[PDB]
Amino acid sequence: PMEISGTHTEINLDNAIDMIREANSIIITPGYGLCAAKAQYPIADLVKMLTEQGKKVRFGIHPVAGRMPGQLNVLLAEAGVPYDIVLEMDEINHDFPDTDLVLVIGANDTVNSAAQEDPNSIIAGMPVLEVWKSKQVIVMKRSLGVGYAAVDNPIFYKPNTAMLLGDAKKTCDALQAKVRES
Amino acid sequence: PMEISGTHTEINLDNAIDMIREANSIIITPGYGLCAAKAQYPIADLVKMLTEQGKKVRFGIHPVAGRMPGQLNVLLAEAGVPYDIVLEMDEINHDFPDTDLVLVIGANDTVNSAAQEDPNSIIAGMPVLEVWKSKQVIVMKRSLGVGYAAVDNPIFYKPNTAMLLGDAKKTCDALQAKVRES
Ligand SMILES: NC(=O)c1ccc[n+]([C@@H]2O[C@H](COP(=O)([O-])OP(=O)(O)OC[C@H]3O[C@@H](n4cnc5c(N)ncnc54)[C@H](OP(=O)(O)O)[C@@H]3O)[C@@H](O)[C@H]2O)c1
Ligand SMILES: NC(=O)c1ccc[n+]([C@@H]2O[C@H](COP(=O)([O-])OP(=O)(O)OC[C@H]3O[C@@H](n4cnc5c(N)ncnc54)[C@H](OP(=O)(O)O)[C@@H]3O)[C@@H](O)[C@H]2O)c1
Repeated sequence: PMEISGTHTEINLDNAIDMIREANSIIITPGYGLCAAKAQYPIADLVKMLTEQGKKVRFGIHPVAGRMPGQLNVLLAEAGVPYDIVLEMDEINHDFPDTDLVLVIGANDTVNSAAQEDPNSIIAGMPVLEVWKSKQVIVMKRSLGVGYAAVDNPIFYKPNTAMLLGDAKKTCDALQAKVRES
Repeated sequence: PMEISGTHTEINLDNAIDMIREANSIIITPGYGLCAAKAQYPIADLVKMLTEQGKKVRFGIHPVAGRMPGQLNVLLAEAGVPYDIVLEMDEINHDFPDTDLVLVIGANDTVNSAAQEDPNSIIAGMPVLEVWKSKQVIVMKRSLGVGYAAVDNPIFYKPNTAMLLGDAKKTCDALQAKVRES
């Protein structure tokens, strides 16, 4: 017989607010999940407040995030996020090591470390946003489920990764609200 | 006001062979010079034989070694070097203090200690492979000259560094040939 296990951590909204408020630089890497939940709006609002509070907050977009090329740039633009804070993977990937917090919102395949850590993965070698290199990662999705490529993501079990489970819009709505009360 | 002195040491092939034969752990840090001279091939054969003699031989690749992204990884692969012995700087730098011998092959800026020793240097604070922390270093290049950054490299003058001057391919071809014949 055989068996293998994995351990992940889940945090609550209060803990997430703590991490956000303590962080000075933040990168948001959105994916298909944000698109499905139509979460562009609450996250745009949140980003505006954090920026006005003096934090460095930028979006890092994978060339193939979502389901259509440039789909995330369009939705973020529709939410009124400034174009100067929406960067492409190639221009921002190098900032992860120097980043305090990364908010992974409805992204999975585009931030999957198996692309570099598993030689026998089907996405091995494929370029991804290296979010795990930052100080703290908060993953916002409904579960530890798979993405389009149907493969497990090692970042879910890394020490510096915390899962904030729930629909992307609901979670961003709540965060945006609790930050407005600060 | 002051004037320090520095001495470099030039060695010949047989001397390099003795250093290799005597080393249990070897790390190779290749750079632009290896590519230019097309020395991937002889070095690949050399590593195979050494590994076969029981020696732990690995490659340490700097993120910006060569002149294109992943250039050294691609050329070494093509020459048949096992992906499992090619490591990125960040995953191997901590082992230099515990390494017997380092073969710097056509690398300079990526192994320049001035990044850590000269606060006024144009490369100050930039990460480099800390080859000089190992027991013995052998540098293979044509001269005591500069690399792309156009700055002198202090490791050529450290007591544990030996210069094995000449075109990288001509040199690697000879080393592989002598190693074979033993
Ligand atoms: N960009 C393009 O043009 C294009 C074209 C063809 C294929 N693709 C492929 O699509 C993938 C895109 O990468 P990605 O990171 O964006 O995608 P994914 O890897 O498709 O990520 C989707 C993630 O969002 C979550 N999600 C779905 N609904 C959600 C919701 N309502 N609230 C919160 N989370 C939700 C899912 O997890 P839960 O189920 O746990 O919530 C899922 O794992 C790539 O594999 C790419 O190659 C892209
Ligand atoms: N990787 C990228 O995509 C990229 C892009 C833009 C800039 N760069 C820059 O390029 C540099 C790369 O670092 P590195 O250590 O590989 O480079 P270097 O510092 O460029 O090293 C080249 C060394 O190899 C030697 N060389 C040239 N031909 C040789 C030959 N035939 N045989 C033996 N030696 C030879 C040269 O010395 P001799 O003349 O004494 O032999 C030289 O000092 C970095 O400063 C990096 O920032 C990289």
